[PDB]
Amino acid sequence: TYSRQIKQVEDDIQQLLKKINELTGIKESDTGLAPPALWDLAADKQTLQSEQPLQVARCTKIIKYIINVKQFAKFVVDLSDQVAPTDIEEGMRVGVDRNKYQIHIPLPPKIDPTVTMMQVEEKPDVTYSDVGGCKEQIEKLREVVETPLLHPERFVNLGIEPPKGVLLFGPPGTGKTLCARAVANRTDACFIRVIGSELVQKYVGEGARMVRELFEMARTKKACLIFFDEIDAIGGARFDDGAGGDNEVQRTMLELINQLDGFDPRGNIKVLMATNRPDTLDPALMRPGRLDRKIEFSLPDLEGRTHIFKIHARSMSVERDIRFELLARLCPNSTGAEIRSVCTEAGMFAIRARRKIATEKDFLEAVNKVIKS
Amino acid sequence: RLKLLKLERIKDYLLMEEEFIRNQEQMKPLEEKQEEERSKVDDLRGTPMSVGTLEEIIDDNHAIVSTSVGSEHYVSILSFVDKDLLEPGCSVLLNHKVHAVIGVLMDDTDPLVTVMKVEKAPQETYADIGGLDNQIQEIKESVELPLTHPEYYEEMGIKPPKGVILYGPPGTGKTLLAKAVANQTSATFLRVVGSELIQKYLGDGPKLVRELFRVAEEHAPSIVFIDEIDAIGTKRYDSNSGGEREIQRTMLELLNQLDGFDSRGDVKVIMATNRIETLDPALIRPGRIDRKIEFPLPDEKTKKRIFQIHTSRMTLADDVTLDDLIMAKDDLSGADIKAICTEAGLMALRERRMKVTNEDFKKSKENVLYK
Amino acid sequence: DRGVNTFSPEGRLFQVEYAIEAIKLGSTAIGIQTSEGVCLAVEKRITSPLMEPSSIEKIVEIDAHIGCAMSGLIADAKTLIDKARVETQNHWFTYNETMTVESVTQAVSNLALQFAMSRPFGVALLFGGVDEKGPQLFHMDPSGTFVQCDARAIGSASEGAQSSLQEVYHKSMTLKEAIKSSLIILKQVMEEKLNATNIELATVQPGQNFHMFTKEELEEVIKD
Amino acid sequence: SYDRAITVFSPDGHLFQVEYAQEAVKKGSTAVGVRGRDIVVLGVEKKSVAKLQDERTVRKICALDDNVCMAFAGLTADARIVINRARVECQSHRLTVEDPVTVEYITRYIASLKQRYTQSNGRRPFGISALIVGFDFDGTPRLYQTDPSGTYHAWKANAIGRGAKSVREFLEKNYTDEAIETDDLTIKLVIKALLEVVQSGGKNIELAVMRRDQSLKILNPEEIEKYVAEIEKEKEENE
Amino acid sequence: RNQYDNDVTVWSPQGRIHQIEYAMEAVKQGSATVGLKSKTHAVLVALKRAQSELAAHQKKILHVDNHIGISIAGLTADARLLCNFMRQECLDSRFVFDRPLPVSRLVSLIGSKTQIPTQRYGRRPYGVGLLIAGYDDMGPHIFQTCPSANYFDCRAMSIGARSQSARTYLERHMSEFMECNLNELVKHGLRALRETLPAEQDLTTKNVSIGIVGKDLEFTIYDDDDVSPFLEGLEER
Ligand SMILES: Nc1ncnc2c1ncn2[C@@H]1O[C@H](COP(=O)(O)OP(=O)(O)OP(=O)(O)O)[C@@H](O)[C@H]1O
Ligand SMILES: Nc1ncnc2c1ncn2[C@@H]1O[C@H](COP(=O)(O)OP(=O)(O)O)[C@@H](O)[C@H]1O
Ligand SMILES: [Mg+2]
Ligand SMILES: [Mg+2]
Repeated sequence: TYSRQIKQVEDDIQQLLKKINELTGIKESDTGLAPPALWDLAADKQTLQSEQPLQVARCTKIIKYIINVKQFAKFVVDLSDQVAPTDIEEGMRVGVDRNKYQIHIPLPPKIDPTVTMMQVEEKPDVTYSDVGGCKEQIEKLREVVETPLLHPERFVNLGIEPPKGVLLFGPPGTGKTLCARAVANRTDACFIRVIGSELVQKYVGEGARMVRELFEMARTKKACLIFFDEIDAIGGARFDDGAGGDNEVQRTMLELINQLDGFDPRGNIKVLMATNRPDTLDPALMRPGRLDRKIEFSLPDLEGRTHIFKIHARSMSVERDIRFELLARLCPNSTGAEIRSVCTEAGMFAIRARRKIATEKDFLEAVNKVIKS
Repeated sequence: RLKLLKLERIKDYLLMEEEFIRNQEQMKPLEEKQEEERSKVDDLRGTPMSVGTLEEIIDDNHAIVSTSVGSEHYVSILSFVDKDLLEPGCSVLLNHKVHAVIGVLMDDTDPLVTVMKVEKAPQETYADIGGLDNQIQEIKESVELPLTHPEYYEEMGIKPPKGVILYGPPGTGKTLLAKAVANQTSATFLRVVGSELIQKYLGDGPKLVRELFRVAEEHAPSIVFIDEIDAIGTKRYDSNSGGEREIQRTMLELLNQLDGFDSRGDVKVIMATNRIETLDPALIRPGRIDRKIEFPLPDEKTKKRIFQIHTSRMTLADDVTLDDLIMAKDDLSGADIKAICTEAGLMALRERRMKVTNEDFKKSKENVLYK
Repeated sequence: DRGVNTFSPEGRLFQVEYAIEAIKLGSTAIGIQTSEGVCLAVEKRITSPLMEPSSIEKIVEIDAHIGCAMSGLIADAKTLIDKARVETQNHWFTYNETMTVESVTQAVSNLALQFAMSRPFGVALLFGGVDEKGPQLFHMDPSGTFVQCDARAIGSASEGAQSSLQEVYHKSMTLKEAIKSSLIILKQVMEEKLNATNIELATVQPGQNFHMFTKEELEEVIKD
Repeated sequence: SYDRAITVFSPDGHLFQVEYAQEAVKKGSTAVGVRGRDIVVLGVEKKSVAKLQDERTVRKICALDDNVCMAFAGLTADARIVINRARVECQSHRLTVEDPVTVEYITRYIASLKQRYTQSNGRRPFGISALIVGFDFDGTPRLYQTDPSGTYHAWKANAIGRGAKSVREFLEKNYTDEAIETDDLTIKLVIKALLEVVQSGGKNIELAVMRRDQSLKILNPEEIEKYVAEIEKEKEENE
Repeated sequence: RNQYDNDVTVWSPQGRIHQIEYAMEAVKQGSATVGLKSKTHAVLVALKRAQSELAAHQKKILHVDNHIGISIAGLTADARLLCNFMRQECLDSRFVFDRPLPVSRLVSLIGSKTQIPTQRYGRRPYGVGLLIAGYDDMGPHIFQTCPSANYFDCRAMSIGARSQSARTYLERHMSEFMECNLNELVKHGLRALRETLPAEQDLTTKNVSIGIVGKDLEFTIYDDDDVSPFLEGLEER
C-alpha cells in the first residue's frame, strides 16, 4: 500500500526530472557556466589592475623601506597603496603585482596539503552527558581543559601555573576517543586532530617540517587544542640498536618534543595524547612538563555500565521497560564499546526476529552471543 | 502523513514545472537567442592558449593558480566558471593574457581504482557457493540488506556492523564469498591483499592504506576486502625491530581508519584470516569489528554440494561416481575440490578420452592430497 | 615484567599478580565462621551432563576438625591440601594434639612462598577449622598472605559475594544463619539453578566433627 | 641440570604451554569410552594403517591392569612413557597393599605426574588426555578422565580427540540407562558415536570391553563386522 | 630504562641497580611502622591494615627473642622467612652462649644475608623492611633494615607507606626523645601514627600494635585490648 504509493510517486519525480532535463537542457561537458548570466567585464578590468604574482618577502632594509622578494625572479621593491608596512612582518606571502612591481596585498602562509586538511575544522557529533563509567576521568579532563578557558580569572587568582598537556591511556576501547570527540565538539578554539601515520614519510625531512608548520599555525591562531592520536605510532623508545636506519621516526619525535617545550615558549596550546599502551612512550615526551595530567580510563563499574546502556538505548524502537542494572550485572568486565556492540546485537536480533521492538529478551540474547564470542 | 506530504508536494512539482515550462516552450523564443548570446560571450571571454593548476582557493572570486613554469599567480576568478569543482590540485583553465580562471578539466585519475577493482562481478555467485547457508545469511545481514534495504536499521535505530572478520583454515571460500557479495551487491567492491601493503620504506604502507580507505569512501559506498593481515603486525609487539615497528604503525593507521576520531561513511570492511587467535586483540574490538564468522572445512554433505557446484560445468561420466571423493574424511577445502575436478579433467584430456573416469578422479584425489 | 622471578618495577613479583588473576578466573566458594562452627559452601563447575556430583571435588577434609575449600586449579589444590594434611598429621604425631588453624594455614603458605618449584600455585584456599579458640576461618592466597576472617568469598564471584557477605554478616549469628545466608548468596550467584548436585557443603562444629552434608540435607536446605 | 623455569603464567592468568598441549591432544585421533552395570567399553579410531603396517605396534589403547585401560590422544612416545610410569606405579601399589589399584588412585597418580611435569622447573608438559575404566576390588564400573593440565574428574562416559566436541554433545544427548543397561546396545551406542564421523565403519572403531572383574577383551573383527551390520540394519529400519 | 632492569645481576650503565630500587618501592608500599626509644625502652607502634571488613587486620609485630621484636612492612612471605631466620639465630646464639644475641650483631647478620642474593643470577632481593627494637647489655637499640642491608641504628625511625609524617614528628621531638617516661614514649609513637594516618581515620584499639622492649621487660606485644590503656590516655586533636 504505502510502499506502492512511494514507488509510484518517486517514479513521477524521476519522470519529471528527466522531462525537465530533456525539455530545457542544462549541461557542462568540459567547463561550464550553468548559472545564468555571470557577465564579468568589470571583473576582467580589475583582474588586469590585479592578477598579481606572489613571493616571500625577505627583509625591509631601511627605515622608505626596502623589501626583498624571491621567486623564479629575485627582486628588491617596496611601496604600495597597501599600508601597515609589510604588516609588521617579513616572511609573509607578499602578493605583489607586475608593472613596476610596487603594489601589494598580504597573504597567509603556504602550508602543505597534509596539515591543510588535518586542520579538521569539522565538529564531531558528541556531547557530554553521553559518557558513563569514567566520571572521575572526565571530571579531570573538564577541569584541565576548561577552567583555563571558562571564567579563568578564578584560575589565575591563586597564582598557580595553568596545566598544559594530558595523555589519555587505558585498555583498547574505553571511551577515550569518545571523550576526545566530546571535548572537540564542546570546545571553541582552534582544534586540530593529528594522525600519526601522516607524520611518517619517505625518508628524513618530512615529519619535522610538517610538525613545525603545524606548530607555527597553532601559534598564529589565538588558542589551540591539539589532539594527537597514534602517539604509539609516532615516537617510541630512543634506543637505536638496529634502528640506526629507522632513526627518522626518532628524529621527528625529537623535533616534536623540542616544539612542545624547548628554548622558546610553546604558547596557548593544550595537547591531548591518545594511547592504549602507555609504556613504550618515550621518557622525554612523557616528562610531566609536557603531559601534565595523564588520565587513565578503566573498565566501567556497574553504574557506568548501566549509564552507557541507557545512553545507547537513547535510540527508539527499544522496549518500553528494560532493567539496565541487571543488564550491566550480566555483562561484567565489559567495555563501553562492548555495551555499544550489545545494543547493536540486540537490534540485529530484533531484525532477525522481524521484530520492531528491542526487548530485554533481545538484549539477553545479544549478551549471551557476545559473551560466547 | 509523511506519504501525504511527499505526494502532495511531488504533484505540485509536476504541475508547476511541466505546465509553466511547456507554456514558455510553446512560446519558445526569448530562450535560444539568449543562450547563443551567452555562449558566444563566454567564447569571447578569452579562449586562446590556456591551462591552469589550482594550488588552493582563497575564497569566492579569488584563488591562486600555478602554471608548469611555476606561474603561481593569484587571480580573481571569472564567475562563468562551473564553480564548486575547484578542489585543490584540479587542472584549471586560464586566459593566456590575464590568466583568468574560466574552466577546469581533469577527466583523468590515478588508475589505482582500475588496478584494485578487477572483474567486479566474478563468475562465482551464491549459486556457485555450494553450502554454508548460515554464514551466507549472516554475511548478508551484515553487508547487503543494510545497503539494499536502508529502511529497517533507520527505523529501528542502530547502524549496521562495520567490520566483519571471516576466519578459518587455509581455504574455505573466503575470497569466494567476497566475490559473491561483490557480484550480488551493486556497490563497487574492492579487492585487497596483505602482501602488497608491506612497502619498502617508512610511511609508504600507511600512506597507501589511507589512500585506499579514502578511495573506498569516495568512489562508492562499498566493501573493502582485506585479505590476510596476520602477516601484518600480529598485535602490537614490544616494537623493537624497525620493520615490525613500521608495520605496527600501519595497523594503527588501519585501526584509525576502521574507527577514528572524525567519522566513517557507508563503506563496510570484510577481513579474511587463516588464523585469528594471533590477531591484535584491540583491532577486533567489538566497536570496530563484529560478526566474526567461522569458515570451517566442509563436512561430507557440504563436500557433496561443493563437488556438485564445481562440476555443474563438468559433464561427468555415467560411470564417474562422485562419492569416492566424499569418502575421504580429511582436509578437502573448496579449493581442494576444485583442484580435484581440474586434475581429473586434465588427466582425462592427457589420456585422450573425452570422458572423465572414476579412476581419473581417484588419481586426482591422490595427487591433490598433500599429506 | 618479563623474566622468571624478576621483581616488577611497580613492586610485586608479577607472578603473584598472575596467580591472583587465575584465582579470580576460578570457580566460586564461600566460608563463614560462627561460635557454633564454620560452614563452607562451594559452587561446582559440573561440565555438560552425565556428571555425577562426585566428579568435581571443591571441598576436602583436614583431620576431623577442619574443612578446606578451594578456588583455582584442581591439582594445585590437591597438592597444597596433601601438604597440609601431611603437616597436620606430622604435628599430631609429634605433639599428641592437633595444629591450630592459624598454624596449619601459615605452614601451607610458607610452602607456597617458594617460587623445585618454578611458578606460584594457582589455587586460593579457605580453611574452616575448630581449635583452641573455637571455630575460625582462615583465608590463604597464592602470595602466601593468610588471615582469619569472619566470612570470606573467593572465586569468579569473589567480589560480589564478599560485598553480600559484608552486607549480611554481623558479629552475632549461628551456624544455621551462616549456612542459610551462604546458600542464598550461592544460589543468587550460581551459574544456573540450584540443582543440589552442583554444590559441595561442609561444616565443622564445636561438637560433631567435620561433616560433608548428604544429598538429603542438601535438598532440605536448598528448599529452605 | 637444566634447572630452567618453564610454564610461565600468562598475562590473562593462563598457561600458554598447557593450552598448547591440550590443543595438541585435540588434534589427534578420537576415542570414546562408556561404563555399564558390569561392562566398561572403550572404542577408538584406528587412524588408518598401511596394508604393510602391523596394528600390534599401534597400541593407542593400553591395559594398565585388570581394572584400568587408557586410550591415548597425543604423541605416541608420550603415551608409552606415561603408560609405563603408571604401570610401574600400579605394581608398586600392589607391593604396598595386596589389592588391585583403584581407578581413582591411578588417576590421582597420573594427575600428580602431570602437575610435576608442568611445574618441575623445566619440562615439557605431557600433551596427553587419558581415560581409565575399572572395577574396584569390590566391583564398581568406575570411569575417570584426566586432562593434560592434570585436572581429573569422575565420568560415566567420555570422548576425546579431534571429534571430541561433536561426539561429546552427541553422547550428552540420547544417553540413558536404557542405552547403558548392559553390553547389549552399549557397543551399539559406542559405534553410533564413532560413526558420528561417518564412512569409517570398517576402517576404524578398534574396540575393547571389560566385564565386572572377569577380564578385558579386544573385540574381534568378525564380531565388529556383525555389530556394524546389525547397527546399519537398525538404521535403515529407522529411516 | 629499557633493559638493565631485570634481575639484580645486571649492572645498569649508570652505576645503578634497579631491582633493589623496586624492592625499596615495595617497602614503601608496605604499611606504616614507627620505632623509637628511650634510655631503657624501645617502642614499635605499627598500623595493621584491614584487607576486608570480614578479614582481621594483618598482624605485623613479631616477638623473635625475649629481648627482640620486629615490625614488618612489605611482602608478608619474605617477612615470615626473615622472622623465622632471626628466631633460629637467636636460639642458636643462646645455645652456643647463654646470652641475649647482641642487636647490632643480629642486624649485621640479617643485612649480610639479604645482601647475599643480590650478587647471583638465580635469586631475588627481599622486598621487606624491618624496624627492630632490641634490648642488649648496652640497653635499648632501634634499628632499621631494608632489602639492601643498609642497616641504620636510629634514635627513632619509621618505615612503610606514609612514613614521612612519622619521620617529621620524630625529627621534631627527638630532643624530648631519650628523656621521656615509658608512657610518654608510647604516646609519642601514637602521635606519630596519628600524624601518618588520614585525619578522618583514627587509631582504634583494633588498628594498632605496640611492641615494647626494655629493662626488666622482655619484648611484649600489645594488641586488641593491651593497646586500650595507651589509646585511652592518648591526647586528641
Ligand atoms: N563512557 C562511555 N560512555 C559511552 N560509550 C562508551 C563509553 N566508553 C566506551 N564507550 C563505547 O565504546 C566505544 C568507544 O570507543 P573509543 O574509540 O572512544 O575508545 P578508546 O578508549 O579511545 O579506545 P579504542 O580506540 O581502543 O577503541 C563506543 O562504542 C562508545 O559507545
Ligand atoms: N560454499 C563454499 N564454501 C567454501 N568454498 C567453496 C564454496 N563453493 C565453492 N568453493 C570453492 O572454494 C574456493 C575458494 O576458497 P577461498 O575463498 O580461496 O578460501 P581462502 O580464502 O580461505 O583461501 C573456490 O575455488 C571455490 O570453488
Ligand atoms: Mg578509541
Ligand atoms: Mg578465498
